Amino acid sequence: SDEIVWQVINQSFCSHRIKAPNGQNFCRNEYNVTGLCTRQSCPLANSKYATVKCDNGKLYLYMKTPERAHTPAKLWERIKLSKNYTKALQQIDEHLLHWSKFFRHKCKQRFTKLTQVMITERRLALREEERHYVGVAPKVKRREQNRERKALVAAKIEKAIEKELMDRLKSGA
Amino acid sequence: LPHPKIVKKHTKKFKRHHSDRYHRVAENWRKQKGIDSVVRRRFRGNISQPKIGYGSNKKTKFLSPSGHKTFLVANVKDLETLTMHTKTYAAEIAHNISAKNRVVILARAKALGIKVTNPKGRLAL
Amino acid sequence: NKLKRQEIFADIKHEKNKERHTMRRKRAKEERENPELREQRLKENVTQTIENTRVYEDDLMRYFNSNSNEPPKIFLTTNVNAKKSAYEFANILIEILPNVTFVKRKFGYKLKEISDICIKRNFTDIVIINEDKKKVTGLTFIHLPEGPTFYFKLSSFVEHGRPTSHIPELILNNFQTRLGQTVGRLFQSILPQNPDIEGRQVITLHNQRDYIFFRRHRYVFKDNERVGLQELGPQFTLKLKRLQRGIKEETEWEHKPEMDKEKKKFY
Amino acid sequence: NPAKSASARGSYLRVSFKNTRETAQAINGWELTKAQKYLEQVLDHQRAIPFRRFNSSIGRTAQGKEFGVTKARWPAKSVKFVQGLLQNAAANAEAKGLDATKLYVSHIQVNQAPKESSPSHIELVVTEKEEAVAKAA
Amino acid sequence: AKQSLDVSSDRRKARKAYFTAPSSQRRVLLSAPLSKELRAQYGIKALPIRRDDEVLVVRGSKKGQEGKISSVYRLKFAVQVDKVTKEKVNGASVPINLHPSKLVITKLHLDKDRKALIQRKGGKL
Amino acid sequence: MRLLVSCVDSGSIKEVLCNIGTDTSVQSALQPFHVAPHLAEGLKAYVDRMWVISEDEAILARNSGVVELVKISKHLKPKFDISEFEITSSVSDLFDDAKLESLSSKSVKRTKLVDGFVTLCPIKSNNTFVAATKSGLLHIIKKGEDKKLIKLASLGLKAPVEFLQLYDLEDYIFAYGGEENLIKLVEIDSSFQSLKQIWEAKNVKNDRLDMRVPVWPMALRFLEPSPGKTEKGKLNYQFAAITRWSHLTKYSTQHGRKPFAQIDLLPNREPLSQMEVFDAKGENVVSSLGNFQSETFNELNVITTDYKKNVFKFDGNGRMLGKVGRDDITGSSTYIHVHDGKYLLQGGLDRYVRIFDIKTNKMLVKVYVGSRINFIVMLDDVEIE
RNA sequence: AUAUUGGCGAGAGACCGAUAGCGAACAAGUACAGUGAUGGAAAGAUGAAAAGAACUUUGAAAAGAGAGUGAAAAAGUACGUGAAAUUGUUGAAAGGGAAGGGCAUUUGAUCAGACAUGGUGUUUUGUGCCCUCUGCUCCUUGUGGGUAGGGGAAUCUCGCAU
RNA sequence: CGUGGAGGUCAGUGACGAAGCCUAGACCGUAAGGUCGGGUCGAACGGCCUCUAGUGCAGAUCUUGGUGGUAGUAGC
Repeated sequence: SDEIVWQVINQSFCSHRIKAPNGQNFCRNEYNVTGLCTRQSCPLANSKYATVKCDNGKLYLYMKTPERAHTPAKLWERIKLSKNYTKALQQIDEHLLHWSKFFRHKCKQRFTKLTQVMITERRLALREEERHYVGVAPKVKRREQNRERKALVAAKIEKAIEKELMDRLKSGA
Repeated sequence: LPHPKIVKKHTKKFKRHHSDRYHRVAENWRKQKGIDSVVRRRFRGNISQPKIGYGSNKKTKFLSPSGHKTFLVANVKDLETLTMHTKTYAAEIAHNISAKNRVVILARAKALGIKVTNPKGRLAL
Repeated sequence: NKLKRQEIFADIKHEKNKERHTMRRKRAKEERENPELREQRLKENVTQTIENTRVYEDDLMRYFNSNSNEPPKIFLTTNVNAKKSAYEFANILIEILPNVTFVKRKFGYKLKEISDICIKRNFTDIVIINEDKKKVTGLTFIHLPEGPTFYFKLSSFVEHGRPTSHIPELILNNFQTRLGQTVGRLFQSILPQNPDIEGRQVITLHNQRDYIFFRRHRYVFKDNERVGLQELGPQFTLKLKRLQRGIKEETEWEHKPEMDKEKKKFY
Repeated sequence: NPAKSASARGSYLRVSFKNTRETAQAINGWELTKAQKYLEQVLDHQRAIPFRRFNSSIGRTAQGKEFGVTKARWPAKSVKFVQGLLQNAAANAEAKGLDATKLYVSHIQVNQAPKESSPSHIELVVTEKEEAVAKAA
Repeated sequence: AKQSLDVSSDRRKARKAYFTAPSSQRRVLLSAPLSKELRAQYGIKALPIRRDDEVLVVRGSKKGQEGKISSVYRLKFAVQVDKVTKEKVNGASVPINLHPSKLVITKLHLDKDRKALIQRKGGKL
Repeated sequence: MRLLVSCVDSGSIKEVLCNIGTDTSVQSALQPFHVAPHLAEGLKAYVDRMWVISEDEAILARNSGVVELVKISKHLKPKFDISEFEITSSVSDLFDDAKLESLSSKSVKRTKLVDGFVTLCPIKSNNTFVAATKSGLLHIIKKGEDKKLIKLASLGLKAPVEFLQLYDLEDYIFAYGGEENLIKLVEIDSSFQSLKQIWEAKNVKNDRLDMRVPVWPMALRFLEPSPGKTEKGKLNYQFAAITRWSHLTKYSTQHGRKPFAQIDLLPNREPLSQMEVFDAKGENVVSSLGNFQSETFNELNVITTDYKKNVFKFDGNGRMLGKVGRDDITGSSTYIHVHDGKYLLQGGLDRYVRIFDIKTNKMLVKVYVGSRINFIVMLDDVEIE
């Protein structure tokens, strides 16, 4: 039963539970809509669930029902949302007919967040960066410091400058 | 989000009594059990012992000055959990994460719009 | 046994050092008696320094480098959101460099757009610094008219005199290698090519193994046919990077960690 | 500036650490030739090493007026070790080609060593004095 | 997973045995694989390595170097290969120790005992 | 072996005559028998494309919009013979920078975008050659009985033109492309006075970010016609091209306009160019013009060099077979070529001429020339005693 | 069938890990002390490979200065890392028969201080998962999923690109 | 709150640097403590549910070890 599973996952070491310093428990399950391990939010403890996911740029409406609880292979019935904010929201509302207000509202919120996350193309389209984050290991740092000091010591910059000056102004102007 | 003004009720660490005077005494707080100890009797002019009074407000508890709760992140998968709580939680990269993974984590955080508490860690532009 | 090993070798070192001292004293005495033996020994013994153990046209100058036919025009700018350190370094760069007009990054003028505007504005070379922390970390020079770009890593920086109004004299050394001589020619062209003899000002770019030191001094010739010098200005190092043939196209050198493994063959 | 500086070090020397510190402080900041001459004079008791920190039960001598402290001493062994180290530093500088007349002890340090005796490590650095150069109108 | 009760899966016991193993056992320990070209010929993967054998270095800083074995240092669990030496700053040449497991045998020094061992190990000649 | 090296810094052809194992970097190794420059014209007129008509003649296409016919003679200076080069005839005024300058805007970088030759090979004995340019002007030059080069006709193409590969797997069709220019198949009339476009490529669907996939083919290599029945109207042609965005696009006119399979050779769309066809066993499986002599993509092994320093080898499925000269190449590989099906010519900004063994991926020759290398041709592989 | 802290030979630990574990991880019942019955410790680790600093030079002897191997000598046979008490040099501050701490503010020095940069609806052009015709393939069958071939924008803001 | 070890768990972290240490750095919790910023370091360790104890030091004229004032003093 869901209640037994809900109790077994609240306590008794649910696999995906993150103990944040604030005390909030964060769920890392991909199918979760809020990412938090709470009631009516964890897909495992809820026979009926709805979430929005996307492999490619297309956004899908993943939903779960008790019918496929016996068949974990094809539990979710994803449907394409025909990417467009207004019509996608209308389609989500139509699909989630008579569903809980919580599920509908949070699915719409997840879809909106994912759609606005697609703006990442803006950063990729207008980046023209000349820095490209570079990491330097401490071992490389040591070889770039002690060797530099040795080169400076062996260079004899003052002596070289004096020799060059004594040569330039000894055979011409 | 105009969150309530953060009030700490205290900004000085509750250093242990006589910690500065004696080196062997650690700064970690430890209640004085001495019956005749003046500190145990909270005499005037002595350090202030910790107590329930200094409790931080629930709404402002665990809130950084930027107004975002800190959350440790170990990889991209962990960072993905903050997709729906970007405005309330700030990603924090662990000290053991290498530069190779750190750059990838930072890129994904920027793509998702998740603020990074400690950027520029082991990474040079 | 740790104690046995420590004790046995402690006595061995003392005896070896005493024997070496006695032999050296006797050899010095014999050399004083017979100086020729010192010459014979020196002819066969060498200090084997790292330098001693090295492991082994006309259109180019006029095309990919500046010349005295026309005065160079150099464009100076800093990275986006640059801190005060970048401007402080640019203040020194403008004084050192000739005809430098500092500009502020506008956060959106692409490198291609910058090059196009410079062509419109008739700018010879573009110098852009890099700044990650609150210190200068990288220095880049590009010769805009079909010239290459040189990226330099600045590691050391610190700042006993005041430079005069006379143009410093440019001197170069240790540029035998084809890769090195290219950097030397770039430094000669970017720096002023019309020094003033009066003022006794010298600007030098010296490299020993691979790091190139930027130092400035004031020199005077003495009666002993020897010239002294005094510190004048900052002191910092540079390290070429990727030596791109174009503005940002094909890379020539691309100094990577793969190098420095041989501990020699410095470029 | 390592180019214009030379250093000499002495470690694991069976010498009185307290007297070594006093003589090092006395000879600190003095010119190489002047320091050597002062040490040589001390060898003959012409001048006395001023003792400031470790100066318990020290008599009053007229030679102390030079350094402003009446208490003074003549540590033969410590001064001998100091002058030997200075000679080693001068030889190193000569090998480096530095001008001896312009050398001065820019930094001299002494510290304890592994142990009833109290051996100490002594290290000093000799640097050529900076020379100013006139500008041009 | 082990099944015999006469074999102990103890790290301490294995470490003690390996370091205290005699020269006769160390001979079996110092075994190197044969080049696939030789494997097709003799139908054997690995054989004991001796002085007269010729081996090729496939791992380490000296990769791609091949030569005859000057000696077999059973005490140090390493072997020396001709033309693989470290030139000291004094001009002296010192062979570089190499573990047989990191070297590939290019040729084998045939003998009556070697041929008998090859035949016993299922090989062909 | 005897090789000719094109120098851009000096604008002269340098001849390399050395045996296998030569290495100028280390004195202990063998040194080249002889090396010297020939036909120096300066950086302004450096050689762009080269082709060996015969053992005693060759044709060059300099960057100054001039195509020259060069006579080759052999004479003694061990006791080896050096090569002397002389010019018999040439044709100039083959470049038009006006067409390319107008395209400077909207480009990637280097607003100059100077015109240059992209291909120089015979049309086929025939005495006819094709000289294409980045400006889209395709010129046909024929060596007549008078031994003087004459421009038979001039043809236009949609600039910019990064490459122009002809078809010769009979078992006059060529494919050309460029920045933001789809691959097009063009047929040339026998008279060579006009051309005809017959097929054009179609861009693949959008990427994950719902953004048009950039199109920038750099090289192409034709294959034999696909087997089986052919549909009416659709042509029967197969060709694989390498794009600057690291997309191993495979095309089949029999299937459709769109590529039937596109694979990312390297992540982050690393720059790539200098496509080549080779075999793991080092065989002359490529035609005279380099087209693969096969009717299947499963047997296609190619060599592509990135712009920074590396040279990559890829199979028909995009899998990487290993780098070439990873520990020796320290600069961009401007030009590569497979000679005789086993020798792999290499060169670039590193100012070094390298010969690699395809089968063993082992360097064989290393000769220092000083000037950057843009084209290498091996006249012969005969060793010298 | 029963016992077993000795002996030989084996298999294991929710055991300790160089001030712990048998007194003894190493020259441990060894040095050492006792006329003697007896008592009884301290001590592990360089580096992968000694490749253990070639050679020049100041040095009654010990240590240094150059120079050099090694990724590192910020690993020197006093060697895996180098904590507190303590001692020396330098920089800063304060001090008439000592000081330290707390509430509270001014000052030098010093640190942090976007690799933030767009959003909305309109106005052109080119594409696509968009319009149209013909198709292929998965489950089960649903308010579905995946994927090709031929045509276009003058219907086109359904998204993307300028 | 913290530590030694164990079962499970993060298809965890880590030679592109795990532990420890230093830090006139900041953040979080009233605190036990935890996180991150910078330097040395080099190869194991951690997020969380439970089990387990040779589990937390300011003293015991405490034990083992190291270092000072007295003091360059008495003294030889």
